[PDB]
Amino acid sequence: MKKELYEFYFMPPLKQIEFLEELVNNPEKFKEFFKRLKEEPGAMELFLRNLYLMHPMVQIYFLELLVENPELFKLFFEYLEECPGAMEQFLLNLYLLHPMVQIEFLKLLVENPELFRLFFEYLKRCPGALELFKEIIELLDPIIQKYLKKLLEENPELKALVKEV
Amino acid sequence: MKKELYEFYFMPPLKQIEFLEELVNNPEKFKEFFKRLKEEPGAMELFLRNLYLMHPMVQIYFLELLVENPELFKLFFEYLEECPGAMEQFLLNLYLLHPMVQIEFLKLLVENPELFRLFFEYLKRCPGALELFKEIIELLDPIIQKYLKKLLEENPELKALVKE
Amino acid sequence: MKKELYEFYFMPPLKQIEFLEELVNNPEKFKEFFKRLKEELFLRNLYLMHPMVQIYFLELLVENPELFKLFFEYLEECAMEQFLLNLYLLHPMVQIEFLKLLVENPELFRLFFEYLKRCPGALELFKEIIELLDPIIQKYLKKLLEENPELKALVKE
Amino acid sequence: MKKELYEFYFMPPLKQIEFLEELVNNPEKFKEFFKRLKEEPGAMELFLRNLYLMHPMVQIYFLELLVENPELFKLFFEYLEECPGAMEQFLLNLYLLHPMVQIEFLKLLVENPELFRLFFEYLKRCPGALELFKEIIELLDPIIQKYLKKLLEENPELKALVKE
Repeated sequence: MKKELYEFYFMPPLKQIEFLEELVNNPEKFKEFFKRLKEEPGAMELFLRNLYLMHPMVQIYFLELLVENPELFKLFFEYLEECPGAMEQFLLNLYLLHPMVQIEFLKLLVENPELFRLFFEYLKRCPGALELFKEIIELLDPIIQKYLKKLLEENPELKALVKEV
Repeated sequence: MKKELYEFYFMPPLKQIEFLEELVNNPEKFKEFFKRLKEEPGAMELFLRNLYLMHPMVQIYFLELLVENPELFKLFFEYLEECPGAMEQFLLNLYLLHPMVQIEFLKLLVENPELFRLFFEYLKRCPGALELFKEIIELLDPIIQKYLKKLLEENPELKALVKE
Repeated sequence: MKKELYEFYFMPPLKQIEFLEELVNNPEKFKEFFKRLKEELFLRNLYLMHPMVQIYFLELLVENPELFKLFFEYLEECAMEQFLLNLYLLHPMVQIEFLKLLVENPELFRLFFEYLKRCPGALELFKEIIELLDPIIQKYLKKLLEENPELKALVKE
Repeated sequence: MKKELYEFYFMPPLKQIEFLEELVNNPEKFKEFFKRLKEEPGAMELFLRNLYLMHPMVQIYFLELLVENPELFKLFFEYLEECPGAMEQFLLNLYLLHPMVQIEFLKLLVENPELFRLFFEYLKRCPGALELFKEIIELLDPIIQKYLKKLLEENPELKALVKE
């Protein structure tokens, strides 16, 4: 994926929405596109950057599809986990996300504790970045910290999974 | 319902305003739209979040149309009360709304005080909700507070009804 | 009148600039059409428009000086508080340029203060806006006040 | 030229990228683009503001083009060196840049440390500027400062280059 990443970024949002749906609806091309970005040096950082510089609803739609297909949230995170720098960009974007996009990613993680448990597990799997996701959550707008605290308090083990160390 | 709402979001804002004006000017389509959202899982919250992520002027014009047609502002917020978590979603948007949109929304509410009281009445009906709004009042830039002060000093009873 | 202001907003930005450019170039269009508004929503729509549209509309007032007076003439007639508030809520680049245009055209700067000095307004209102600012903007504002040593004394007065 | 600069801004964002991609390759147009801006009084400040208000990808891709062609990253900065304030406008933009664009600019400097030192040598040349960039970096978002420190662990040399 040397090029296309910019071309696909400048594809119309309705085509980006449709492309991401077909990519998620069938694991075909899903594995290819993320493997091409995985094998290419740093191209996984660009995709996340492109994905997280895209229109906000394109990012929300991808998160909703990853929840609807939990197996692909595994494969999407499995590629992000191995390649270097891809885990840091995902975290960096979390703070730089629009708070409505933040609350939707936090709402989907709470409703999917298995994906939430997968999300935190991969954070421990990546060298470091434990402090990063910590500081990103601590250094955030207060109502997000309030809302996240209330959602985690509904399931204390999910709260205990946030407490960690 | 995803096709109904998500396409409505991605459609051009001027076409959305055309639909919003058609939905408002016809009160029964307004009733139908929000009654259709109640049975569907979180369709109100989805439609709200879509409305919250839309263009600011569309949100503003939607607020104006609800002011010019008062009964629908009642229906919109009474449907919000019926839908669990909708008022929580609305107050969260007000905190995350662009400060200019917050001022226009506040000015329209103070100008039509019955809509301002009806705004609070449904917030208290929900499990919690009202407590969130009081914390949202704290976290805002000063020009919101100062411009709130100019209007609310001319009618301190509204500022009184806020603390009540 | 609502459609005119909303249609002018939702038009493509390049056409909005071309709409304002000839409207400002022809003095009758800037003088009479703005008088039809007299017969806040336009300011908000302008200040919710694309930054380039806001930048060029402010620059067009510099390119044609007499119409910047008229622009502030009608606003001062009835609205001033809305213009002062929109300044604080303006995008930082839009704000810097507006203050930079006043220093580039000092007669518009004095005219900006003069219309604000009408009634005991902006004596404290425009005072707060300067103090409630991020530091890096103030540095550029202060360094630009050095060019034109004359303007330094007028701001303190 | 003011029509030409505004035509470049309001050109479609994909068009702006294709124009900048070609302009970098051939120096003849590249030198013409900044020579015609420098012969005008203060037009370099205008084009910068235009570039600094363009789409984030347009701003990012222009920096990447200068990174892919390191000699022209010196030239584009050499042309800004001629007039004062354009450096300050470049620094003012860096603070006012979207946080992902500030990271992208710093990340390109980390991936090409020689261009980092190239850009940093220019800052000490302008009056202040090095003092202003000192203020900018210490007044950024915390995670932007945090991730910068992690980039200092990847390149501790840059810490010594900063001390100068």
